[PDB]
Amino acid sequence: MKVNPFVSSDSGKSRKAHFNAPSHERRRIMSAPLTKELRTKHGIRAIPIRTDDEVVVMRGRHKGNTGRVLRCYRKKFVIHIDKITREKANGSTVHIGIHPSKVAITKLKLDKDRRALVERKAAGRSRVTGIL
Amino acid sequence: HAVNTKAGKQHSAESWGTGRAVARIPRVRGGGTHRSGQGAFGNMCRGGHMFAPLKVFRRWHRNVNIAQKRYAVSSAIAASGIPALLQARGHVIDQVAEVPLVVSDKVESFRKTKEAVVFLRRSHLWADIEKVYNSKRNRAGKGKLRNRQHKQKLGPVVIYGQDAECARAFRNIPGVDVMNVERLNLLKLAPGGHLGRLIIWTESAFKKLDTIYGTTVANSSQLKKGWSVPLPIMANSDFSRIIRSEEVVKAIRAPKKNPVLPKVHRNPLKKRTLLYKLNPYASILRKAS
Amino acid sequence: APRGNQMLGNAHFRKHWHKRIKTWFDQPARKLRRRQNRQAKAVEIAPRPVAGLLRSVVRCPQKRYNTKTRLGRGFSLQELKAAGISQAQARTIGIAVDVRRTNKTAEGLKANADRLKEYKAKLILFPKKASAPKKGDSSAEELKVAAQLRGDVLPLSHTITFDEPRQVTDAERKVEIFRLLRKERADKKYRGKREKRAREAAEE
RNA sequence: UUUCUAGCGAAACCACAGCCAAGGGAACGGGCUUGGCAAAAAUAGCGGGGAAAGAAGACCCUGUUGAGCUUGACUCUAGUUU
RNA sequence: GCCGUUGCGACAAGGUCGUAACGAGUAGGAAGGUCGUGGCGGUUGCGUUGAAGGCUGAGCGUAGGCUCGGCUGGAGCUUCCGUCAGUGCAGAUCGUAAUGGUAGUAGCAAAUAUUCAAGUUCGAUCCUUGAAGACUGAAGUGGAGAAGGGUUCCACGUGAACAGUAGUUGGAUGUGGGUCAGUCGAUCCUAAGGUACUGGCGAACGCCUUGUAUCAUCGGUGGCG
RNA sequence: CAACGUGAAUGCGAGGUCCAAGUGGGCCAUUUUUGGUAAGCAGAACUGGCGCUGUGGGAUGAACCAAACGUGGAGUUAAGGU
RNA sequence: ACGUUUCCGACCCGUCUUGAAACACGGAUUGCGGAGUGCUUGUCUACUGCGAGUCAAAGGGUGUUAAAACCUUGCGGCGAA
RNA sequence: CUCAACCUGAACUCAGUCGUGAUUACCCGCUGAACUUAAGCAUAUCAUUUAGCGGAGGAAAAGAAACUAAAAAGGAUUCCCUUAGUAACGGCGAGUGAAACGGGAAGAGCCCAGCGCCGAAUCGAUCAGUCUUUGGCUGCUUCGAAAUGUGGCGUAUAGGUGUAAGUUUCCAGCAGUGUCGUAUGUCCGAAGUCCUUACGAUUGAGGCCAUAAACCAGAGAGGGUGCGAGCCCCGUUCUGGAUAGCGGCACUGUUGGUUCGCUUGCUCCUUGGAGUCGGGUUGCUUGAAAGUGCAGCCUAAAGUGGGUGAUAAACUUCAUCUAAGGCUAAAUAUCGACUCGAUUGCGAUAGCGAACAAGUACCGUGAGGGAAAGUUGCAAAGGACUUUGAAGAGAGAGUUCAAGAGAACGUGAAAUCGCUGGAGUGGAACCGGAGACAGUUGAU
RNA sequence: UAGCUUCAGCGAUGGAUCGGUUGCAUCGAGUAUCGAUGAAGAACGCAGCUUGCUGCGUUACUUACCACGAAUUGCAGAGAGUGGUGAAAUUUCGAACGCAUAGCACCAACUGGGCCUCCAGUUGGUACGUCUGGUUCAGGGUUGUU
Repeated sequence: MKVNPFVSSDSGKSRKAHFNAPSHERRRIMSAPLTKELRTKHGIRAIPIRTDDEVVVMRGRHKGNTGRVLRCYRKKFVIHIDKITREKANGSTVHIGIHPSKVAITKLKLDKDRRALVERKAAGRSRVTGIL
Repeated sequence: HAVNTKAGKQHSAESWGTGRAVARIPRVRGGGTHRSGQGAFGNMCRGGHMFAPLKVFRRWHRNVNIAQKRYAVSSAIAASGIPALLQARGHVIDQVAEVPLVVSDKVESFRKTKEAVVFLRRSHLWADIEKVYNSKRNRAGKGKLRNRQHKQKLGPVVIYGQDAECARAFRNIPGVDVMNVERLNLLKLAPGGHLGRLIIWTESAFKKLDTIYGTTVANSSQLKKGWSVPLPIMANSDFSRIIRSEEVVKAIRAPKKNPVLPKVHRNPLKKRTLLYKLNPYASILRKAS
Repeated sequence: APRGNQMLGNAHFRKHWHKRIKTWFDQPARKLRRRQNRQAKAVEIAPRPVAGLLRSVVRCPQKRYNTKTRLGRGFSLQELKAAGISQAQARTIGIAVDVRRTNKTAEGLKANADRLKEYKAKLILFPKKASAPKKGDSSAEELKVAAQLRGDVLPLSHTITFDEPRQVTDAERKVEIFRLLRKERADKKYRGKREKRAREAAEE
């Protein structure tokens, strides 16, 4: 149970915040878990997904399909994965939106800032796991 | 809770009177919109004030006599010590060692939910929490929309006397409550107003009960001024032993059956044996004839 | 239209009372706010007593209450002089001064003088500069036991004692209490008439 | 114009409904009682009836309901004279 | 014979049973309701292998109502115990939304009037061209303006709606274009009149006077510069 | 204080307190009766009814005659009839 | 059983009214909404606790499943003349 | 008559300031109804209230007794409980209606005029230095205010002089050292998407060594994700950590200013608000009753005087304050504004008028009036293509768990209406009772 | 036969009901911050395509700076973009200020017209009341002096 008097357990307030979150907050919302091997390799459990990441679908009708994250449609709260497409009537191909919480990251697109972020998360995880 | 005091009265509405072939309800004024000429104000009208708008100064809270609160808490405690009442209230106590269930003060040193869960499992109290888990369900009705999404069973209550911050080990277990023996809450001792909550007493809490609630001697309670355990109105509370006692049996008279009545009236003027049973001389008279 | 045996109605609801309504839903909130204010004040002025100034003892005014005492506004200047405390010094060491009250009776003055004396006995004075103490300032190990006092300073005791049983004296029994009371009433009631009669007799 | 045709297309009103005689009934029935009778679906007219429709009678009375006006009604008042 | 009420009674039971008599009812009063509705504290369960809701066969109850079956539906619902209430509709010329018979009915009848051939079009009484016949008849059914409108102006598309028939046409609808001033007006002067200053009044927002009420209200030639 | 012992018929259990609803337009009939020419008129007395009430009969009818009502059955009738 | 057909019965509801099927008024049809409430003050009644007492106010102390619960009154209300 | 002062009054686009106008919940000052109740109605009531005008703040106002009272006395203001529906008022009708004492929250005291002493010891601009410069400090800067009196001491507790004892600093900034709060930003976090099964999709069902066991739990609040999730994600718990900023403290140093004072005894001296108070009368107002409060006009003071002690007046016992000048935090009111947390409330005819391009469309010349309107699906995958038609549209097809979810799209009631089959059908139709037929249903 | 009525089955018209819910109502808590440095409010304008709503002001669906760290999204398109927000900027009406109230006019400087007395442009300024001081004044109002 929550203890913070400034944190609201109101369903309406939570839903309003989620569906009116700005882009930088939707980034954090759209986070995906790492696979077991990646988790042991990098020390972290989950990270805010990013374009050019490799993922595997863990649930749904596309379970087991892999590919690269083509886009992060933060407005629609979905990601478009490579090779995960369907065909419209006319014949064009449209990417099927997947919620990042239903996929697992198999390779992290690392840059300067992503490396620093992973370092921070791993340091914090080690610090807390030591005390626990 | 209350409705807005101006709800349904924010219209400059006037009755049209008679002669217009319409009911004399006040009607919205103006023109050029659907609202114009529609009924207003009355509780029968769409968009008017409800009947007797609910006011904010209703009697919400109540004054409860301290003596009766203490009586209720004592009764709830006493009922917690009856195995049958706990079963009737739904707690699973099949393999519980003893009612009341007093445990060592070591439980007051618990600091991790792992330790608390192990203790509950080994005490054969986990059946109650398993039933609590199975009882979680969606609340039926509008409560779901008002931050009361789920309903679930209540588990045991752990009562402690000296807290080494033991309640932390128990908070997260569903249904399990934790209380301090000095401040015992009737709302947790008798949920829903029903008797027979399952209680786990620590040794210190059990030892402090006499100090807190006194005995049957007047003013025996030290922490509640002038309080003492209420006296019963019946000494022997079982109705069968009194009835079957030798003293009562001696005074009682032998049981009887429902009195028997003829029920059916026959016609001795038409039958033989009936008439001859009622008047044996009729047979002699007929013989003479 | 009242019917039958009823008490005649008295409800004062003929004004537009719906415009002036006061509820008490914030009673526990006010309790919490006042507790928090007291805590903040205690932190601010520690180690001084949270209650604040020391108040005086006072007899309740009218004969309906004159057998009871209570905390007054402050100490009269006569009491301060009797206790040997300057008014300026009292303001500094936290004693309330009632500049309007004056003492007309030795017992009342003495009770408050004794109260001031015990307060001075219980007082702990910190050195004005921690490095250098002076005369009057409390001693070093005395300054270690200093603790903030909560509640009234020198609270009053309201316990009732019972006089010890004694012997019924003969002179006590021979008194005529009712006759005495009626005589006193009559004397007060007829005092003026007798004076008028005396003046007329003198003039004749 | 109505009439018939093509196109277009409302409203009032409506407890349920619509053949009569007498009877009795809230003292003038479409319904009830006893009689006369009683055979689809319809078009154009009609103004006897539906105590036909329009409107909580503008007449009359009641209400301890008003308003306009008058004065020798009751109680006041601007103004003015002293 | 059965149901219930009342009285009485038996039984180790907030119950069952027995027995005798009895049963009209407006206004009204009480009682019972495992009659129904929505919350709360608890308790009992069901649910994408199908809840609520909806339509409707086999039953149950004197009744209020209830259970089950079948079909639709797609996410909630529920027993029992206390307690609470925005708790039950046929009416109120009730509020609101929708829909009937009337009824393919009343009706679409003032202002004289249209016809022939052709064009375009899937489609022409109604749009366009030509020929004819009529009308307004210069105090016009002509040509331009003021107030008002505000793009209705012009061109090219147009299927629906609107143009109380129709429509290929339109003041409709879609897309674009269009208003050029030293001389025409405004701008400038003052009329009736409005409104400021001060001045008085006013509890005050502010009012009253436009007047010798108020009032120290300037500006012109010339020299000098 | 002493003694006496229930003194017409028939029927039948009796008494007390409190809280409160609706009502405060009545109408009809045998008999008596006032005003009136009378009235399905106006006003009274006793009782019974309708209002509040169905049921058999008077063809029909608030009041008339019979009779008052849980829900069914068999038998017999009231007033009325064949 | 809201089908048909027979025999008997059978006037349209709500309302005001002495009296309504009325030639008295409202009602064309259907859905949904729609009216003895809140609070203050009395009084009686029922139930609960205690009982010459009872309830305690504002307040204070503590309480973090902290607007709750628990503790707390020379004094106040009603009662005891 | 010349020059020079002062007084009074002007003009300046002179140098530098300030006011105006919004907001409504609370706050302060005015002005001020009627409906209504009295079963009529005029005093009364509604009500010292809607409406109107003015003026502030985060609170405002009030506030340090010309008080309460009659004890063995209390002692500024504000607020709560109680007093109390009491005293009192009232066509003494309907109705109205306080306060002190008592228990509490909070508590904080002071400054002038006058008298007296020093007597211009005081102050604004400007100039020049100097600093930590949205402002301060220094002056032979130059002007001006001020003797019709600025400053210092000093105000009812009094005060001052001298004297004897004791006792003697305080403000403001700057930098550091720690100590502590932050509705202040940013960053950080424990454990299964494990096997079997179900599903369109799981979070649903079963299993995961062990006596006690899938694992975490100081985290089983909430939300999202294809209804169901502590363990998939954000989050939640850590009386959470890290970091930067703001603050509050405490101590050290430093800078600038400032301190001949304070208490008690004795000594001598000294000590106060006028068109005001009070009185008459008039009007309003109050529970205030021969006048509670306020105001107009007339009258108009005194100095142990003045006010008050609730029944008016003389004459007497006293008691208690010190009016006609001023400042002042807290407890209290209030969601109008900004930011938050909740709920036995409503669930789209409800709840604010407004869940939505709502004070919107629309209406009125104007003041102003004022709606209706939520829902495809997990995902548009929003129906390619063939075919008839000018087209609307239809017939096939495709997508989809599903389209009879097809765009006005969840469900899809009643009224009303069309078709197919059966049956009835002479100026109503419906309905209760009793059978028959058709039909439905049960039969170890 | 048809019509009419009725029953069973099917389909329309209509939008009730049910199921939640970023909305509303009420309660509580914490803060004190409008305006001549131009407020509240109004008008007009601003986007590649964007009427409305929302946002903004000629730097106009936003610039700078700081945090985070890869998007926006209907189509395009190319330290992103979000958040914080201390720098800059903030149209016209409006207390609304030159006078009037939908118009016209005065003072300076500078620039161009070739020069300029005349035009045009740009920039600064011209409101009412009031306080302090300054300058220039008026009055036999009182007074001195020649």
